[PDB]
Amino acid sequence: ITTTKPIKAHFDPVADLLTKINNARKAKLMTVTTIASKLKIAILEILVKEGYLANFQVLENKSKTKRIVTFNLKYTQRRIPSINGVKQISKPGLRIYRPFEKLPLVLNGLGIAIISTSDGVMTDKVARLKKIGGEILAYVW
Amino acid sequence: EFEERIVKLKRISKTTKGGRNMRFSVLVVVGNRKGKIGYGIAKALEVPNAIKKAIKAAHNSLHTIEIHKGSIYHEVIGRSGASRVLLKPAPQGTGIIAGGAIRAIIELAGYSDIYTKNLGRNTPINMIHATMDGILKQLSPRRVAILRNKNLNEL
Amino acid sequence: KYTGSIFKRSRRLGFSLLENNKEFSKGKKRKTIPGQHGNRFRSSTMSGYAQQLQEKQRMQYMYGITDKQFRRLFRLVLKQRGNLAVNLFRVLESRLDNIVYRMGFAPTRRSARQLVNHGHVLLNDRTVDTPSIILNPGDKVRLKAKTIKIPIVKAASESGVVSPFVETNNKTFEGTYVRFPERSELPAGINESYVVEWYKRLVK
Amino acid sequence: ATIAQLIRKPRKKKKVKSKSPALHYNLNLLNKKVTNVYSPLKRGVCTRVGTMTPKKPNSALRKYAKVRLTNGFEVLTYIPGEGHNLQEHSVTLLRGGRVKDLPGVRYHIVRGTLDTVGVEKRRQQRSAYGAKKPK
RNA sequence: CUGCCGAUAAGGUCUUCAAAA
RNA sequence: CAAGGAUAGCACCGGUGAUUGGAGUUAAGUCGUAACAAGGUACCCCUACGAGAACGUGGGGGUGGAUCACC
RNA sequence: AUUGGGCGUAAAGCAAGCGCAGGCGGAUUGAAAAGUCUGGUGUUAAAGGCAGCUGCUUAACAGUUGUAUGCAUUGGAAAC
RNA sequence: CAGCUAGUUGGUGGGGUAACGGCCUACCAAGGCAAUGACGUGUAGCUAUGCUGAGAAGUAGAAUAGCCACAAUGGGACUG
Ligand SMILES: [Mg+2]
Ligand SMILES: [Mg+2]
Ligand SMILES: [Mg+2]
Ligand SMILES: [Mg+2]
Ligand SMILES: [Mg+2]
Ligand SMILES: [Mg+2]
Ligand SMILES: [Mg+2]
Ligand SMILES: [Mg+2]
Ligand SMILES: [Mg+2]
Ligand SMILES: [Mg+2]
Ligand SMILES: [Mg+2]
Ligand SMILES: [Mg+2]
Ligand SMILES: [Mg+2]
Ligand SMILES: [Mg+2]
Ligand SMILES: [Mg+2]
Ligand SMILES: [Mg+2]
Ligand SMILES: [Mg+2]
Ligand SMILES: [Mg+2]
Ligand SMILES: [Mg+2]
Ligand SMILES: [Mg+2]
Ligand SMILES: [Mg+2]
Ligand SMILES: [Mg+2]
Ligand SMILES: [Mg+2]
Ligand SMILES: [Mg+2]
Repeated sequence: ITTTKPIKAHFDPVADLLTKINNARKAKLMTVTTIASKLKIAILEILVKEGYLANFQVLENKSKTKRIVTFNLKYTQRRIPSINGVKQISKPGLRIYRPFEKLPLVLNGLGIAIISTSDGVMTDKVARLKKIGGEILAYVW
Repeated sequence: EFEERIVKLKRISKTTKGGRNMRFSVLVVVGNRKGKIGYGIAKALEVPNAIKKAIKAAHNSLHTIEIHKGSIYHEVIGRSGASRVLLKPAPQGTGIIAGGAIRAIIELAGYSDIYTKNLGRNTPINMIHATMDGILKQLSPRRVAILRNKNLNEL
Repeated sequence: KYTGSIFKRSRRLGFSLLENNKEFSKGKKRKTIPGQHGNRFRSSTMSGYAQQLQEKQRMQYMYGITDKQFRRLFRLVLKQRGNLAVNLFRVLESRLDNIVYRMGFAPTRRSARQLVNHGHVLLNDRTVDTPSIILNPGDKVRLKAKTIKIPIVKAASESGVVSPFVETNNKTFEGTYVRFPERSELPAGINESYVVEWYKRLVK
Repeated sequence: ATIAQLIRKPRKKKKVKSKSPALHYNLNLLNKKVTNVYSPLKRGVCTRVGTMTPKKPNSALRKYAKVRLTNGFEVLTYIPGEGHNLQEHSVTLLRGGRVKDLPGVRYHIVRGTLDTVGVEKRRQQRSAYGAKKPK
């Protein structure tokens, strides 16, 4: 798949995506692109399994030196998004590490909390099921 | 049986060529205690006419309210100007722990157990505005089901 | 320790001790707030604090309680499991002197307190000297004996008029009780549940 | 501001000052040092009686007094009542307060305790002015 | 079509109220 | 070895002090009228000098300036 | 105002720049395991704290059993 | 409150202490701490805890309980 425009991204990998999703939701835009990193790919995979975005495709160049993921949002028929609000926890500077007893529940389980404990990014419900916690990336509801 | 309770009676006035035109303004909240509530602010030379017009305006604008087990489902912040009101789910038994304008809105809506906090100003119009914005942005656990392609909220 | 003008406080609020003996009376059938300033306008629209305090007094004047005792009992019942709206009603109605008047062995509530204070009552297996003991349904609060012959037993032994929540068992004076009082036996003199939140603000 | 900024320079809380400072200073006299120990009310001796005029709205003649406390602080204290027995040299037992009419006065003399007499011809709110129950 | 042109003692009312018809 | 005593000069802190500087607070004191309108000489900031006093003027800087105007 | 605030006109962006130390920081691979998470053991005196119960005429109170928090050591997890 | 520290930093042999040790001694050297706050000033017994707060925490270290220090002020030593 081809583009015409230069693709740039912020140095912080969680809030870069967070701005993209929130701005796309706010601007009613559907398709956006950014550079690919393994954390962003992993957070998007669990994100698409839970059903907040429709498709998420990561692509690579013909030289194998750069990869960019171009994702689209899952709008319903009336063109109101499925995402309502995004907020980041493990901000730069202040790294958020929480054990299981203080593992948050976002909107009584309606939203999902992204926690990368030991096996990559992982949802709050399965984190409670495994009774293991760790880094908390962002809140999405 | 749409009960109504005055939440504020201010005394506004303009200035003319000699004297002060004084008119009373009332903020009435009407609610059936089943999910319908509206607000109406009106001004008139006398309290009775002001009350009639305010109730008419309040009844013209009635919003729909959803209750879950008598309380609010998820924590929400209602914003209106510089007034920010925090609403919180409560266990069955605490009662309405609200006070003032927020307490009137919650009681007239039907909700029982409720944790509230006014984090901003003490202007009655903005407190009612903030409470209604917070309650109207609330998400049911079935609308997200149509969205998330889940199983009617099931884990 | 109590007021000696029960007519005055009962006439203002409007509700008597549930037989209207202090409201009917033999004179003037007065149903106005006492004092010279009783027949005026500006009647309704009492603020939430205003109506709550008037109503709070109603609950604690129906049973002869001091507010400090009220704070103690509320602190006791408050913490337990959850919406305990069935317990504190039983707790407030579990007063020993309250049960003896409802037992049908006293003409009035505060007169029963005098008999309780004077030692004319026995609990399940012990005596009673303090009119504040918290009872539990199941205790055979048998009546005394040296008091069945006093020149005031006549209306006392007429307990055939009795509330269903008390199985007095007269003659044998077994004096047990069960089947805790429903809201029906607690008439509209004081029937509200936002007094708990009022004390929630005042008492932690 | 920012986490790095606050770690270097933490948040310094604003201080709190009292309304009756002269009542919390104790002079030991054996060492002649003043320590800050709070005390509700304190005894003093008056030096100059007279009258002052209230600020703006009010208009009257209010009786002040320059009482020197057991410490070494001179405070102008209003005599709360109708009529006084102060005779330039007397002992008074000051309390806390702050009359809004006279600028500078922040203390009141407790009435009917020591040399100062009570306020007779009073049947209302006596417990505060100090008058024996009519009985 | 630009001359000149300064001051004004103190404190004060007035909204009682919608419960309702 | 050493508490203490005597002598000696620095260091830090406190109280007080003739006299003097400004400051706040004050129902109805005296001399002006500087600012708010184009406040009657547009205002304000920095700076230098001068004058009973507000303040005046010189230099630079701003519109947080009125009027004015265009089919 | 870490959780939990602001800096155009209300208090608050230094007159501007070159900038060391500090803070933050592109993508991928490997190792170690200092942070991070977890299991076991030791300890964190008793009274007090909360729950239940008993005993004082019930209470206040007393006793009774339960009830954490952190630190160190050891064994694993490898996403940041 | 920007420098402080000359037994202060280190070695050697010896002495002394229940014991290690500039704890002390003679010699040889010139180091040690300090902007991540030395040093100085002011203040204060510390802790388990008490009161308050939804919480994070604020506040006082009643009673009682642990540890330290003191016995008119300042030094020295015997007995054990
Ligand atoms: Mg005119
Ligand atoms: Mg002229
Ligand atoms: Mg003049
Ligand atoms: Mg002028
Ligand atoms: Mg002029
Ligand atoms: Mg001018
Ligand atoms: Mg002259
Ligand atoms: Mg000149
Ligand atoms: Mg000039
Ligand atoms: Mg100029
Ligand atoms: Mg310029
Ligand atoms: Mg602010
Ligand atoms: Mg400013
Ligand atoms: Mg600038
Ligand atoms: Mg500036
Ligand atoms: Mg640069
Ligand atoms: Mg650098
Ligand atoms: Mg990276
Ligand atoms: Mg313990
Ligand atoms: Mg105990
Ligand atoms: Mg050595
Ligand atoms: Mg708080
Ligand atoms: Mg102690
Ligand atoms: Mg002590």
